Amino acid sequence: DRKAVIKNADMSEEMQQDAVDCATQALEKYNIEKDIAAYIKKEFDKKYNPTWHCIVGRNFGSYVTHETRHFIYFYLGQVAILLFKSG
Amino acid sequence: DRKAVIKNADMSEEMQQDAVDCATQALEKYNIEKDIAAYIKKEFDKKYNPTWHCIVGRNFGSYVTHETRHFIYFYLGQVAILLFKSG
Amino acid sequence: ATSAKATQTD
Amino acid sequence: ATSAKATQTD
Repeated sequence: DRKAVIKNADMSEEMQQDAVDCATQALEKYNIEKDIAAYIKKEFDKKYNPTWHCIVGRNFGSYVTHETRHFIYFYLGQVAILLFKSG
Repeated sequence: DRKAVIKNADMSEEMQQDAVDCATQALEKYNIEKDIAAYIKKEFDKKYNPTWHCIVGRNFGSYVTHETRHFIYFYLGQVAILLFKSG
Repeated sequence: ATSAKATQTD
Repeated sequence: ATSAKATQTD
């Protein structure tokens, strides 16, 4: 279906694949960006411990601070996904 | 110039006005969303201590975790600004 | 001390 | 332990 293009990552290759998997599941289940974001966030809080934050959209710029090895920014189809741990 | 509409806030009224002021300055200085976001973030890290994160755009949904009293989501013109402290 | 928030552009 | 990142949609 949708093409995963990883743009910037500070994250193990294993967890990068988990991120792409999660977002694919999220996009399968939800249509609204905040719901997609919430699905991805909660699953990472569950799997990799708090505290994650997720942004999903077609138009945004960001500037965030993340713990090393806990950052990924990627496209899955025409939507961009920012996912990182801070706190 | 641009209209500040606050959508969701968990933040003192004082700091809410600071946020709107900062974003207005950012939009005066920068055109690119990531640069606008960076300006706002760094100024809040400076003024209110780390760690802030800022998202600026016309199309995004988000799900984040913030420290109480340190969250604002608002429109300034046709751009939306998410600004919150976590970490 | 912390809360979760959802935001969506309209 | 932490880094700052900028992202921009194209």
